[PDB]
Amino acid sequence: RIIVVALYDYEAIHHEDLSFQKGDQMVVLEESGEWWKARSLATRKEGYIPSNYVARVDSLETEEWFFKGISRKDAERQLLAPGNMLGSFMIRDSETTKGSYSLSVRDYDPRQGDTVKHYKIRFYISPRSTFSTLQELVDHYKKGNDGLCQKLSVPCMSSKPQKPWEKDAWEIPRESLKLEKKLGAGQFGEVWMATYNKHTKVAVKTMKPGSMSVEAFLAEANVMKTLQHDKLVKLHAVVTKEPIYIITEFMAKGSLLDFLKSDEGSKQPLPKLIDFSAQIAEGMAFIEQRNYIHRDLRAANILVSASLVCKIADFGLARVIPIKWTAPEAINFGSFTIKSDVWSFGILLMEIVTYGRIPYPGMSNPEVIRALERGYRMPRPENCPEELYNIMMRCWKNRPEERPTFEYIQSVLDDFYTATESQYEEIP
Ligand SMILES: COc1cc(-c2nn(C3CCN(C4CCOCC4)CC3)c3ncnc(N)c23)ccc1NC(=O)c1cc2ccccc2n1C
Ligand SMILES: [Ca+2]
Ligand SMILES: [Ca+2]
Repeated sequence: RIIVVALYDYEAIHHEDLSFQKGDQMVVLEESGEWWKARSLATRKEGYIPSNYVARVDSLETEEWFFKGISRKDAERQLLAPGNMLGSFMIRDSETTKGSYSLSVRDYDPRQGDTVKHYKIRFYISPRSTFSTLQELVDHYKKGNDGLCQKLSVPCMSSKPQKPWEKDAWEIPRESLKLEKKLGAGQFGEVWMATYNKHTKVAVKTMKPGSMSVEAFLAEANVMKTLQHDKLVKLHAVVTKEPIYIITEFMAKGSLLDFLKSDEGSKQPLPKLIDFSAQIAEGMAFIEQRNYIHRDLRAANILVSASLVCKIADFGLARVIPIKWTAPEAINFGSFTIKSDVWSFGILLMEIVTYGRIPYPGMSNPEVIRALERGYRMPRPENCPEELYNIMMRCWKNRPEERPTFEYIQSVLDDFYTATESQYEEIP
Protein backbone atom coordinates (compact mmCIF):
# COMPACT_ATOMS: atom_id res chain seq x y z
CA ARG A 1 0.00 0.00 0.00
CA ILE A 2 1.83 3.03 -1.38
CA ILE A 3 0.51 6.44 -0.27
CA VAL A 4 1.50 9.59 -2.10
CA VAL A 5 0.48 13.17 -1.32
CA ALA A 6 -0.28 16.13 -3.59
CA LEU A 7 2.32 18.91 -3.81
CA TYR A 8 0.16 21.18 -6.00
CA ASP A 9 -3.56 21.58 -6.82
CA TYR A 10 -4.52 19.88 -10.09
CA GLU A 11 -7.60 20.32 -12.26
CA ALA A 12 -8.52 17.32 -14.47
CA ILE A 13 -8.94 18.03 -18.17
CA HIS A 14 -8.94 14.58 -19.88
CA HIS A 15 -11.43 11.67 -19.78
CA GLU A 16 -9.89 9.72 -16.86
CA ASP A 17 -7.54 11.95 -14.92
CA LEU A 18 -8.40 13.00 -11.30
CA SER A 19 -8.69 16.51 -9.86
CA PHE A 20 -7.06 17.00 -6.47
CA GLN A 21 -5.98 19.70 -3.99
CA LYS A 22 -2.59 20.22 -2.40
CA GLY A 23 -2.41 17.96 0.67
CA ASP A 24 -4.75 15.26 -0.72
CA GLN A 25 -3.50 11.72 -0.24
CA MET A 26 -3.84 8.92 -2.76
CA VAL A 27 -3.15 5.26 -2.99
CA VAL A 28 -1.02 4.29 -5.97
CA LEU A 29 -2.44 1.53 -8.16
CA GLU A 30 -0.05 1.57 -11.13
CA GLU A 31 3.23 3.41 -11.65
CA SER A 32 3.05 3.80 -15.45
CA GLY A 33 5.52 6.66 -16.07
CA GLU A 34 4.28 10.24 -16.52
CA TRP A 35 0.76 9.21 -15.44
CA TRP A 36 0.03 6.96 -12.44
CA LYS A 37 -3.29 5.21 -11.71
CA ALA A 38 -4.36 6.10 -8.16
CA ARG A 39 -7.40 6.21 -5.83
CA SER A 40 -8.01 9.57 -4.13
CA LEU A 41 -8.50 9.12 -0.37
CA ALA A 42 -10.58 12.32 -0.39
CA THR A 43 -13.02 11.54 -3.25
CA ARG A 44 -12.58 7.72 -3.46
CA LYS A 45 -12.33 8.12 -7.25
CA GLU A 46 -9.94 6.01 -9.30
CA GLY A 47 -8.05 7.53 -12.23
CA TYR A 48 -4.85 9.02 -13.61
CA ILE A 49 -2.67 11.59 -11.92
CA PRO A 50 0.53 13.35 -13.05
CA SER A 51 3.37 11.51 -11.30
CA ASN A 52 5.37 14.81 -11.04
CA TYR A 53 2.54 16.37 -8.88
CA VAL A 54 2.87 13.98 -6.01
CA ALA A 55 5.46 12.58 -3.56
CA ARG A 56 5.65 9.75 -1.11
CA VAL A 57 4.20 10.74 2.27
CA ASP A 58 6.80 12.06 4.81
CA SER A 59 9.23 12.39 1.84
CA LEU A 60 11.57 15.42 1.90
CA GLU A 61 9.85 16.45 -1.38
CA THR A 62 6.80 17.22 0.74
CA GLU A 63 8.65 20.09 2.43
CA GLU A 64 8.09 23.62 1.09
CA TRP A 65 11.87 24.32 1.31
CA PHE A 66 13.05 21.10 -0.43
CA PHE A 67 13.87 21.05 -4.12
CA LYS A 68 14.76 17.68 -5.62
CA GLY A 69 17.01 16.94 -8.63
CA ILE A 70 18.09 20.60 -8.94
CA SER A 71 21.63 21.74 -9.85
CA ARG A 72 23.63 24.60 -8.33
CA LYS A 73 22.95 26.84 -11.32
CA ASP A 74 19.28 25.82 -11.46
CA ALA A 75 19.00 26.84 -7.79
CA GLU A 76 20.50 30.32 -8.50
CA ARG A 77 18.06 30.76 -11.38
CA GLN A 78 15.04 29.73 -9.30
CA LEU A 79 16.17 31.97 -6.42
CA LEU A 80 16.79 35.11 -8.51
CA ALA A 81 13.42 34.74 -10.30
CA PRO A 82 10.65 37.31 -9.57
CA GLY A 83 8.82 36.51 -6.33
CA ASN A 84 11.80 36.11 -3.98
CA MET A 85 13.68 38.37 -1.51
CA LEU A 86 16.66 38.51 0.91
CA GLY A 87 16.97 35.23 2.76
CA SER A 88 14.78 33.23 0.32
CA PHE A 89 16.24 29.71 0.48
CA MET A 90 16.23 26.07 -0.59
CA ILE A 91 17.59 22.78 0.59
CA ARG A 92 18.40 20.63 -2.43
CA ASP A 93 20.27 17.50 -3.51
CA SER A 94 23.99 18.24 -3.59
CA GLU A 95 25.22 18.08 -7.19
CA THR A 96 28.83 17.13 -6.46
CA THR A 97 28.57 15.19 -3.17
CA LYS A 98 26.17 12.44 -4.31
CA GLY A 99 23.73 11.46 -1.54
CA SER A 100 24.11 14.70 0.42
CA TYR A 101 22.20 17.98 0.55
CA SER A 102 23.10 21.63 -0.04
CA LEU A 103 21.62 24.96 1.12
CA SER A 104 21.15 27.92 -1.26
CA VAL A 105 20.23 31.41 0.05
CA ARG A 106 19.36 34.70 -1.67
CA ASP A 107 21.91 37.34 -0.61
CA TYR A 108 22.89 40.89 -1.66
CA ASP A 109 26.48 41.97 -2.22
CA PRO A 110 27.14 45.79 -2.20
CA ARG A 111 29.25 45.42 -5.40
CA GLN A 112 27.39 42.71 -7.38
CA GLY A 113 23.86 43.16 -6.01
CA ASP A 114 21.64 40.09 -5.78
CA THR A 115 23.56 36.85 -5.50
CA VAL A 116 23.02 33.31 -4.23
CA LYS A 117 25.36 31.65 -1.76
CA HIS A 118 25.72 27.87 -1.41
CA TYR A 119 26.54 25.91 1.72
CA LYS A 120 27.28 22.23 1.95
CA ILE A 121 25.14 20.51 4.52
CA ARG A 122 27.14 17.74 6.26
CA PHE A 123 23.10 17.33 9.96
CA TYR A 124 25.22 20.47 10.36
CA ILE A 125 26.70 23.23 8.21
CA SER A 126 29.01 24.42 11.01
CA PRO A 127 30.33 21.97 13.71
CA ARG A 128 29.18 24.43 16.43
CA SER A 129 25.43 23.93 15.77
CA THR A 130 24.23 20.35 15.27
CA PHE A 131 20.71 19.50 14.07
CA SER A 132 18.72 16.25 14.27
CA THR A 133 16.38 17.09 11.36
CA LEU A 134 16.77 19.39 8.34
CA GLN A 135 13.68 21.10 9.66
CA GLU A 136 15.66 22.03 12.79
CA LEU A 137 18.54 23.49 10.73
CA VAL A 138 16.06 25.65 8.78
CA ASP A 139 14.28 26.79 11.98
CA HIS A 140 17.51 28.01 13.56
CA TYR A 141 18.68 30.08 10.61
CA LYS A 142 15.30 31.87 10.23
CA LYS A 143 15.88 33.83 13.45
CA GLY A 144 19.35 35.41 13.20
CA ASN A 145 22.26 34.46 10.94
CA ASP A 146 24.64 32.21 12.88
CA GLY A 147 27.45 33.14 10.49
CA LEU A 148 25.40 32.77 7.30
CA CYS A 149 25.62 35.62 4.76
CA GLN A 150 21.94 36.31 5.30
CA LYS A 151 19.33 34.89 7.65
CA LEU A 152 16.64 32.64 6.20
CA SER A 153 13.30 34.19 5.39
CA VAL A 154 10.75 32.32 3.23
CA PRO A 155 11.41 29.25 1.03
CA CYS A 156 12.07 29.76 -2.68
CA MET A 157 8.95 30.29 -4.79
CA SER A 158 7.93 26.99 -6.33
CA SER A 159 6.36 26.94 -9.77
CA LYS A 160 3.55 24.48 -10.55
CA PRO A 161 5.05 22.00 -13.06
CA GLN A 162 3.91 21.67 -16.69
CA LYS A 163 1.11 19.11 -17.09
CA PRO A 164 2.47 16.09 -18.88
CA TRP A 165 0.87 15.47 -22.27
CA GLU A 166 -2.16 13.19 -22.38
CA LYS A 167 -1.28 9.49 -21.93
CA ASP A 168 -0.72 7.36 -25.08
CA ALA A 169 -1.45 10.38 -27.31
CA TRP A 170 1.78 10.61 -29.29
CA GLU A 171 -0.10 10.20 -32.62
CA ILE A 172 -3.32 12.21 -32.68
CA PRO A 173 -6.20 12.85 -35.09
CA ARG A 174 -6.11 16.23 -36.81
CA GLU A 175 -9.63 16.73 -35.39
CA SER A 176 -8.17 17.13 -31.87
CA LEU A 177 -6.70 20.49 -32.94
CA LYS A 178 -7.91 24.04 -33.61
CA LEU A 179 -5.24 26.19 -35.28
CA GLU A 180 -6.26 29.64 -34.08
CA LYS A 181 -3.53 31.97 -35.16
CA LYS A 182 -0.80 31.88 -37.75
CA LEU A 183 2.47 33.06 -36.29
CA GLY A 184 4.94 32.33 -39.08
CA ALA A 185 5.10 31.09 -42.66
CA GLY A 186 7.99 29.96 -44.84
CA GLN A 187 9.57 27.53 -47.31
CA PHE A 188 8.87 24.30 -45.50
CA GLY A 189 5.47 25.13 -43.87
CA GLU A 190 3.82 27.30 -41.12
CA VAL A 191 3.68 27.75 -37.32
CA TRP A 192 0.34 28.35 -35.58
CA MET A 193 -0.82 28.99 -32.04
CA ALA A 194 -3.36 26.23 -31.40
CA THR A 195 -5.56 24.39 -28.83
CA TYR A 196 -5.56 20.63 -28.28
CA ASN A 197 -8.96 19.23 -27.18
CA LYS A 198 -10.11 22.62 -25.81
CA HIS A 199 -7.81 22.64 -22.77
CA THR A 200 -4.18 22.90 -23.85
CA LYS A 201 -2.43 25.71 -25.59
CA VAL A 202 0.17 24.35 -28.02
CA ALA A 203 2.26 25.37 -30.99
CA VAL A 204 1.73 23.45 -34.28
CA LYS A 205 4.19 23.28 -37.19
CA THR A 206 2.64 22.34 -40.53
CA MET A 207 4.91 20.70 -43.16
CA LYS A 208 4.62 21.26 -46.92
CA PRO A 209 4.83 17.88 -48.67
CA GLY A 210 8.48 17.66 -49.73
CA SER A 211 11.44 15.65 -51.06
CA MET A 212 10.87 14.00 -47.69
CA SER A 213 9.05 10.73 -47.19
CA VAL A 214 5.98 10.66 -44.91
CA GLU A 215 7.31 7.49 -43.22
CA ALA A 216 10.96 8.66 -43.09
CA PHE A 217 9.86 11.95 -41.49
CA LEU A 218 8.02 10.20 -38.65
CA ALA A 219 11.02 7.98 -37.81
CA GLU A 220 13.01 11.15 -36.98
CA ALA A 221 10.16 12.68 -34.97
CA ASN A 222 9.94 9.34 -33.22
CA VAL A 223 13.57 9.42 -32.15
CA MET A 224 13.52 13.13 -31.30
CA LYS A 225 10.61 12.59 -28.90
CA THR A 226 12.92 10.37 -26.77
CA LEU A 227 15.72 12.96 -26.57
CA GLN A 228 14.17 15.09 -23.95
CA HIS A 229 15.79 17.84 -21.99
CA ASP A 230 14.92 20.97 -20.05
CA LYS A 231 16.63 23.12 -22.71
CA LEU A 232 15.05 21.48 -25.81
CA VAL A 233 11.50 22.47 -26.76
CA LYS A 234 9.05 19.71 -25.68
CA LEU A 235 7.80 17.58 -28.57
CA HIS A 236 4.24 16.50 -27.66
CA ALA A 237 2.57 14.79 -30.63
CA VAL A 238 2.37 14.32 -34.36
CA VAL A 239 -0.46 13.98 -36.92
CA THR A 240 0.77 11.28 -39.26
CA LYS A 241 -1.55 12.06 -42.18
CA GLU A 242 -0.22 14.45 -44.88
CA PRO A 243 0.26 17.28 -44.39
CA ILE A 244 2.25 16.36 -41.29
CA TYR A 245 1.68 18.50 -38.20
CA ILE A 246 4.19 18.59 -35.32
CA ILE A 247 2.87 19.60 -31.90
CA THR A 248 5.15 21.20 -29.27
CA GLU A 249 4.69 23.15 -26.07
CA PHE A 250 3.90 26.83 -26.64
CA MET A 251 6.67 29.31 -25.78
CA ALA A 252 5.02 32.54 -24.68
CA LYS A 253 7.77 34.96 -25.68
CA GLY A 254 8.41 33.46 -29.09
CA SER A 255 11.87 33.42 -30.55
CA LEU A 256 14.96 34.81 -28.83
CA LEU A 257 15.61 36.95 -31.88
CA ASP A 258 12.23 38.73 -31.54
CA PHE A 259 12.47 38.83 -27.80
CA LEU A 260 15.86 40.59 -27.84
CA LYS A 261 14.59 43.24 -30.31
CA SER A 262 11.42 43.97 -28.25
CA ASP A 263 11.17 46.70 -25.56
CA GLU A 264 11.40 44.07 -22.79
CA GLY A 265 14.48 42.45 -24.36
CA SER A 266 16.42 45.69 -24.67
CA LYS A 267 16.03 45.98 -20.89
CA GLN A 268 17.99 42.77 -20.18
CA PRO A 269 21.37 43.65 -18.73
CA LEU A 270 24.54 41.78 -19.65
CA PRO A 271 24.52 39.17 -16.84
CA LYS A 272 21.01 38.09 -18.04
CA LEU A 273 22.18 37.84 -21.63
CA ILE A 274 25.09 35.62 -20.46
CA ASP A 275 22.61 33.46 -18.55
CA PHE A 276 20.59 32.90 -21.79
CA SER A 277 23.78 31.84 -23.62
CA ALA A 278 24.58 29.50 -20.71
CA GLN A 279 21.11 27.86 -21.06
CA ILE A 280 21.67 27.33 -24.77
CA ALA A 281 25.20 25.91 -24.24
CA GLU A 282 23.63 23.45 -21.72
CA GLY A 283 21.15 22.22 -24.37
CA MET A 284 24.02 21.88 -26.88
CA ALA A 285 26.21 19.96 -24.37
CA PHE A 286 23.33 17.43 -24.07
CA ILE A 287 23.16 17.17 -27.87
CA GLU A 288 27.00 16.84 -28.01
CA GLN A 289 27.14 14.14 -25.26
CA ARG A 290 24.44 12.13 -27.18
CA ASN A 291 26.63 12.50 -30.33
CA TYR A 292 24.08 14.45 -32.42
CA ILE A 293 24.35 17.69 -34.43
CA HIS A 294 21.76 20.49 -34.59
CA ARG A 295 23.06 22.13 -37.81
CA ASP A 296 20.94 25.30 -37.74
CA LEU A 297 21.84 27.11 -34.52
CA ARG A 298 20.95 30.77 -34.41
CA ALA A 299 18.69 33.08 -32.43
CA ALA A 300 15.71 32.47 -34.83
CA ASN A 301 15.68 28.83 -33.53
CA ILE A 302 15.78 29.62 -29.82
CA LEU A 303 12.44 30.04 -28.03
CA VAL A 304 11.75 31.92 -24.79
CA SER A 305 9.07 31.10 -22.22
CA ALA A 306 7.12 33.54 -20.03
CA SER A 307 9.70 32.98 -17.23
CA LEU A 308 12.58 33.64 -19.64
CA VAL A 309 13.72 30.04 -19.99
CA CYS A 310 15.50 29.53 -23.33
CA LYS A 311 15.06 26.33 -25.32
CA ILE A 312 16.54 24.97 -28.50
CA ALA A 313 13.97 24.52 -31.34
CA ASP A 314 14.21 22.51 -34.63
CA PHE A 315 16.62 19.92 -33.25
CA GLY A 316 15.76 17.12 -35.65
CA LEU A 317 14.20 19.28 -38.37
CA ALA A 318 17.45 20.53 -39.93
CA ARG A 319 18.67 16.91 -39.91
CA VAL A 320 15.63 16.06 -42.01
CA ILE A 321 15.17 19.22 -44.13
CA PRO A 322 21.82 31.01 -43.38
CA ILE A 323 25.50 31.12 -44.39
CA LYS A 324 26.35 33.86 -41.84
CA TRP A 325 26.05 31.35 -38.96
CA THR A 326 27.71 28.46 -40.80
CA ALA A 327 31.36 27.33 -40.38
CA PRO A 328 33.57 27.57 -43.50
CA GLU A 329 34.15 23.76 -43.62
CA ALA A 330 30.43 23.14 -43.74
CA ILE A 331 29.83 25.81 -46.39
CA ASN A 332 32.79 24.52 -48.45
CA PHE A 333 32.52 20.72 -48.11
CA GLY A 334 29.25 20.10 -46.26
CA SER A 335 31.15 18.88 -43.17
CA PHE A 336 28.58 19.51 -40.47
CA THR A 337 29.88 18.23 -37.09
CA ILE A 338 29.47 19.33 -33.45
CA LYS A 339 32.42 21.64 -34.22
CA SER A 340 30.48 23.50 -36.88
CA ASP A 341 27.67 23.95 -34.26
CA VAL A 342 30.28 25.47 -31.89
CA TRP A 343 31.11 27.98 -34.66
CA SER A 344 27.37 28.85 -35.03
CA PHE A 345 27.23 29.23 -31.28
CA GLY A 346 29.94 31.93 -31.40
CA ILE A 347 27.82 33.86 -33.91
CA LEU A 348 24.68 33.39 -31.75
CA LEU A 349 26.60 34.79 -28.73
CA MET A 350 27.32 37.89 -30.78
CA GLU A 351 23.64 38.06 -31.84
CA ILE A 352 22.68 37.95 -28.14
CA VAL A 353 25.22 40.60 -27.06
CA THR A 354 24.09 42.94 -29.90
CA TYR A 355 20.35 42.49 -29.08
CA GLY A 356 19.66 40.60 -32.35
CA ARG A 357 21.68 42.70 -34.75
CA ILE A 358 22.37 40.75 -37.97
CA PRO A 359 25.86 39.17 -38.16
CA TYR A 360 28.47 40.95 -40.33
CA PRO A 361 26.24 44.05 -40.71
CA GLY A 362 26.30 45.56 -44.24
CA MET A 363 28.20 42.62 -45.76
CA SER A 364 26.69 40.15 -48.23
CA ASN A 365 27.03 36.37 -48.14
CA PRO A 366 29.85 36.39 -50.78
CA GLU A 367 31.72 39.17 -48.91
CA VAL A 368 31.50 37.19 -45.65
CA ILE A 369 32.86 34.00 -47.31
CA ARG A 370 35.84 35.81 -48.88
CA ALA A 371 36.54 37.81 -45.68
CA LEU A 372 36.55 34.68 -43.50
CA GLU A 373 39.09 32.95 -45.74
CA ARG A 374 41.29 36.05 -45.12
CA GLY A 375 41.09 35.75 -41.33
CA TYR A 376 38.38 38.35 -40.77
CA ARG A 377 36.19 37.98 -37.65
CA MET A 378 33.54 40.40 -36.36
CA PRO A 379 35.04 42.94 -33.94
CA ARG A 380 34.14 43.23 -30.24
CA PRO A 381 31.02 45.35 -29.80
CA GLU A 382 30.77 48.07 -27.12
CA ASN A 383 29.01 46.36 -24.20
CA CYS A 384 30.87 43.06 -24.51
CA PRO A 385 33.53 41.96 -21.98
CA GLU A 386 36.94 40.96 -23.42
CA GLU A 387 36.62 37.48 -21.94
CA LEU A 388 33.21 36.90 -23.57
CA TYR A 389 34.77 37.98 -26.86
CA ASN A 390 37.65 35.52 -26.42
CA ILE A 391 35.01 32.71 -26.12
CA MET A 392 33.50 33.80 -29.48
CA MET A 393 36.99 33.83 -31.02
CA ARG A 394 37.73 30.30 -29.84
CA CYS A 395 34.39 29.24 -31.41
CA TRP A 396 35.59 30.79 -34.70
CA LYS A 397 38.94 28.93 -35.08
CA ASN A 398 39.62 27.88 -38.67
CA ARG A 399 40.56 24.39 -37.46
CA PRO A 400 37.37 22.79 -36.08
CA GLU A 401 39.31 20.50 -33.75
CA GLU A 402 40.72 23.59 -31.94
CA ARG A 403 37.20 24.89 -31.06
CA PRO A 404 36.03 24.32 -27.43
CA THR A 405 33.42 21.73 -26.43
CA PHE A 406 29.93 22.82 -25.38
CA GLU A 407 30.57 21.05 -22.03
CA TYR A 408 33.43 23.48 -21.59
CA ILE A 409 31.59 26.58 -22.90
CA GLN A 410 28.66 25.74 -20.60
CA SER A 411 30.93 25.56 -17.56
CA VAL A 412 32.63 28.90 -18.41
CA LEU A 413 29.29 30.67 -19.12
CA ASP A 414 27.55 29.27 -15.97
CA ASP A 415 30.25 30.57 -13.61
CA PHE A 416 31.33 33.59 -15.70
CA TYR A 417 31.23 35.93 -12.63
CA THR A 418 32.25 33.38 -10.00
CA ALA A 419 35.77 32.28 -9.03
CA THR A 420 35.93 28.49 -8.67
CA GLU A 421 37.12 28.73 -5.05
CA SER A 422 33.94 30.72 -4.42
CA GLN A 423 31.16 28.41 -5.70
CA TYR A 424 30.59 27.18 -2.13
CA GLU A 425 30.84 29.38 0.97
CA GLU A 426 33.16 28.36 3.75
CA ILE A 427 32.10 28.48 7.38
CA PRO A 428 34.53 26.96 10.00
C1 LIG B 1 5.23 23.34 -33.19
O1 LIG B 1 6.60 23.11 -33.52
C2 LIG B 1 7.53 24.13 -33.48
C3 LIG B 1 7.17 25.41 -33.05
C4 LIG B 1 8.14 26.41 -32.99
C5 LIG B 1 7.68 27.77 -32.57
N1 LIG B 1 7.90 28.88 -33.33
N2 LIG B 1 7.30 29.98 -32.64
C6 LIG B 1 7.37 31.31 -33.24
C7 LIG B 1 8.85 31.72 -33.27
C8 LIG B 1 9.07 32.99 -34.14
N3 LIG B 1 8.25 32.96 -35.37
C9 LIG B 1 8.55 34.21 -36.08
C10 LIG B 1 8.57 34.18 -37.62
C11 LIG B 1 9.03 35.56 -38.16
O2 LIG B 1 8.14 36.56 -37.61
C12 LIG B 1 8.28 36.70 -36.19
C13 LIG B 1 7.79 35.41 -35.50
C14 LIG B 1 6.84 32.61 -35.31
C15 LIG B 1 6.72 31.27 -34.62
C16 LIG B 1 6.82 29.59 -31.49
N4 LIG B 1 6.19 30.31 -30.54
C17 LIG B 1 5.78 29.65 -29.45
N5 LIG B 1 5.97 28.32 -29.31
C18 LIG B 1 6.56 27.58 -30.26
N6 LIG B 1 6.72 26.24 -30.01
C19 LIG B 1 7.01 28.20 -31.41
C20 LIG B 1 9.49 26.13 -33.34
C21 LIG B 1 9.85 24.82 -33.74
C22 LIG B 1 8.85 23.82 -33.77
N7 LIG B 1 9.15 22.52 -34.23
C23 LIG B 1 10.20 21.83 -33.84
O3 LIG B 1 10.99 22.21 -32.97
C24 LIG B 1 10.40 20.51 -34.51
C25 LIG B 1 9.97 20.22 -35.81
C26 LIG B 1 10.41 18.88 -35.98
C27 LIG B 1 10.26 18.05 -37.09
C28 LIG B 1 10.78 16.74 -37.05
C29 LIG B 1 11.44 16.28 -35.90
C30 LIG B 1 11.59 17.12 -34.80
C31 LIG B 1 11.07 18.42 -34.86
N8 LIG B 1 11.03 19.44 -33.98
C32 LIG B 1 11.66 19.39 -32.62
CA1 LIG C 1 13.27 27.57 -37.73
CA1 LIG D 1 34.79 27.62 -1.59
